[PDB]
Amino acid sequence: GASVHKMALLVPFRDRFEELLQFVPHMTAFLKRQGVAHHIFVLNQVDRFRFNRASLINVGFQFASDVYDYIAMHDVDLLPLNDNLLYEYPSSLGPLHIAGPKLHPKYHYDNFVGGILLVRREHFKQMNGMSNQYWGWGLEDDEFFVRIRDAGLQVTRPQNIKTGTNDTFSHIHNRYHRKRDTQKCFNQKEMTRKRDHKTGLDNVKYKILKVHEMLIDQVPVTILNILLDCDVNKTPWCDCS
Ligand SMILES: O=c1ccn([C@@H]2O[C@H](COP(=O)(O)OP(=O)(O)O)[C@@H](O)[C@H]2O)c(=O)[nH]1
Ligand SMILES: [Mn+2]
Repeated sequence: GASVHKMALLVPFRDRFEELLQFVPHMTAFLKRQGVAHHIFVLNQVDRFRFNRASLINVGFQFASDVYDYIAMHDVDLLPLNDNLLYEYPSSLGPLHIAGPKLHPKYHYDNFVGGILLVRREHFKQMNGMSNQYWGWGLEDDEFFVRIRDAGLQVTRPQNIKTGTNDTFSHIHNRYHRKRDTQKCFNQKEMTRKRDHKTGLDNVKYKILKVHEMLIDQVPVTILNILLDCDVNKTPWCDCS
């Protein structure tokens, strides 16, 4: 009756249904080939504020059952094309970053931890998850990198991968079709550039309005409809309208 690690695949989501239909069969087959037990949670942001990838991931982490002993923060549009990218339980060193800057098609800087990042449950809890202050594109992953170093942890990446930035992942994301929300308002630039010791997993404010059970060509996926709250006295750049 051997125990096996189980991965909660946490997919930040808003208006990406076409991407989702490609994601689910691709990831299900890819993970089955390497024997990784897992479940996909689509973290569907249904408030009207700007997209907040990091807070959705905090909510996903809270919701997912304790049976999942590690999470994969996973963009819905970024699909691994190399079976040697192992989505395995991370070591004691810290998070396992699958979409490394030598492998990612777009981002190539040393401490990039975006795209696909696998974290043990206990490490994520020790770090108080991710900051809640990042509304709109950018920076939430870089702040989480500092959280990793501040916890005395390190990032590990796949070794001896022979593919490179052109052929390790498919990133089907056209910048005019899916526009990156890079607006700034109020003092967003100056506030989001600073390390956030005040927010995270323990104080993300939200309601899950509905949980949907979906099957896509027989593959079960959970949809969380997440209503994020924004405190405009703290982060008014949740809405630049
Ligand atoms: O309006 C949005 C913005 C982003 N995302 C999710 O957030 C991920 C990261 O965003 P993006 O693709 O814009 O980042 P980049 O391609 O710059 O890494 C996407 O793949 C989606 O999973 C989404 O679902 N809706
Ligand atoms: Mn993308």
